[PDB]
Amino acid sequence: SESLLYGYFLDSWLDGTASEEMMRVAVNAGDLTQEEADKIMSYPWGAWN
Amino acid sequence: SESLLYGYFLDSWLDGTASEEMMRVAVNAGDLTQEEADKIMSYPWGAWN
Amino acid sequence: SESLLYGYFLDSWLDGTASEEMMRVAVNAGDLTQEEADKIMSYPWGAWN
Amino acid sequence: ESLLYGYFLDSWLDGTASEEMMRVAVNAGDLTQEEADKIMSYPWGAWN
Amino acid sequence: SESLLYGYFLDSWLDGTASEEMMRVAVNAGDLTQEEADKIMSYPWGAWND
Amino acid sequence: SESLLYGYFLDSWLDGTASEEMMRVAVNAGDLTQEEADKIMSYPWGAWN
Repeated sequence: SESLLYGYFLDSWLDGTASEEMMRVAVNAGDLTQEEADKIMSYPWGAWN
Repeated sequence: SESLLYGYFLDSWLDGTASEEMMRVAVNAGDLTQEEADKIMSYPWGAWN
Repeated sequence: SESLLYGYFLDSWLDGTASEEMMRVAVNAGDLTQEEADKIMSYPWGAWN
Repeated sequence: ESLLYGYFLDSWLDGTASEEMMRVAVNAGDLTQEEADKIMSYPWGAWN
Repeated sequence: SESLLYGYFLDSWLDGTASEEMMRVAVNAGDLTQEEADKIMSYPWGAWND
Repeated sequence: SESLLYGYFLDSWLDGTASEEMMRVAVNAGDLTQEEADKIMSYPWGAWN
């Protein structure tokens, strides 16, 4: 049920490599659900940068 | 059985990148249970350094 | 389900290491389906940089 | 075998983990005492 | 199904660390099938060196 | 089909970090079988250099 790349995209958001645009591209591609993208974006951007 | 990101968050607690505030964000997102966050926080913060 | 190297090739595209010619080689090798190569290339190349 | 066996073995081999840390891991339930003793049978910091 | 170290050896070929010498060792050891070694070698050797 | 740490020890042998001694300690601990240790040692040590 959880997307295979959830951890991958969460980590990219945490290190500030992924932008809001790239999270939307992932949702469009079906690599994340909108709910997962929203969950990831609730974390602080680049907190592990 | 344990959350997929348990090891991921334990490692960031041990390396001193994750704070208690980050642990709260992870629990709120549903990426850790409160019990797992409490377990992680029983380890010495920044021990690896 | 998904090809084992989907994440591996997506990451290489995102970090700008993989080119469209490399994606063709991966499809030819059978390590990606054409659908997965098309999905990866829809992401914007090099976006991690 | 505990999920973090490999993770703690690696930390012992690169010399980041101490015996005190291995005890904290066992107390947390992330390693069994048997696994902690197995890890400690390896040379500490060998990877260096 | 797929050998566990397929991705590992493909990455070593792309980064130029592996040559057919390594591919032969892995096949002999049973860490790769000949078909997988052949698939890996169809990629450009050392393409991801940098 | 094989020990969980097979790949981990093979990579350490190929990286040149692991020695023959280390491989025998892994067999002793039961983290590698003697067959796996022998298989790993058939590879060129430190090849990734």
